[PDB]
Amino acid sequence: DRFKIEGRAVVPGVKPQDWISAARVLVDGEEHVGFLKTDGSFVVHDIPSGSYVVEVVSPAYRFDPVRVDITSKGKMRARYVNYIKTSEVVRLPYPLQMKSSGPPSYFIKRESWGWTDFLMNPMVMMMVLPLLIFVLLPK
Amino acid sequence: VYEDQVGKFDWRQQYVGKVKFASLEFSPGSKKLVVATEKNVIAALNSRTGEILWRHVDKGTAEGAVDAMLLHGQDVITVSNGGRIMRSWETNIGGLNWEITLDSGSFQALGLVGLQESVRYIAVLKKT
Amino acid sequence: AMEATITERGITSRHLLIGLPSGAILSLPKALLDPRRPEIPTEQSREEN
Repeated sequence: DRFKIEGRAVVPGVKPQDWISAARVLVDGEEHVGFLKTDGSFVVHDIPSGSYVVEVVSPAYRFDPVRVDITSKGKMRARYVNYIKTSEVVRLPYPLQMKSSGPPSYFIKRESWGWTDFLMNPMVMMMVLPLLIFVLLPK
Repeated sequence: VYEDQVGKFDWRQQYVGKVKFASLEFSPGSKKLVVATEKNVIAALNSRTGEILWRHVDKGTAEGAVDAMLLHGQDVITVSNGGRIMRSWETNIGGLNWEITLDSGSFQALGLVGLQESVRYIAVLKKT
Repeated sequence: AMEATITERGITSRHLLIGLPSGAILSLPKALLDPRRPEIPTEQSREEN
């Protein structure tokens, strides 16, 4: 007994054909691999019964994995990915519609010190009094 | 910090497997060059420069091997595994044009059959 | 894949490099995966490190 899973992924903007390039979807991670269509859709066949996590892998805009439960009779139940808990959290319709949030942060941020902010230093403030006193002399 | 030093002291070299089924069509032939290797990866090289435009990797344990690969004017057709799943790709862009499931047979040969004017159908002959 | 960073003398930290099916390699500290992790927060345990 074999079944198929189809889904549709919509990017907020850009171009679907721009994002299709170098885009694949994983069901277990190395066992079953699906490829996307020209606009966007993952269609996977040759699957057994069981529970699998569908995740779209992309160096570009990332996606949230979605848990899918396959029954032998032919019922398909999709849920949120939960590891600590193993119950039903929220049930959503079957036609997978992933919405990528955006580019994940790959690099860290480093900030410099502001000009108005470096005036708070214990040493910089002890020079401002001599600076003002010496400025008020020629004036 | 990582954004500031993009490629200061790092490098990546991309390779692909042994060439098994490579075609040299595309009468326009801007830079396109398709190659399907023996490690369940289909790549596209550039005649002018040589870099990789679009490549795809499905499998590599024991299944998903490319058996036959036919080429139309702008659309490329290929069969994976051993006659179960068949998907057609494009050359102007990278992605899937259409997919088709097959029955439980042994892939032996495939060809193009043209009705009267041009090719309308592909014929796939299995063991039985 | 999984590997550990090995240094000549061995004074720095011991990071574990783990590969993912996507392709990104993530390095995690060994201190997080330490067997001396008390279940209930203990006074001296939380005090030391």
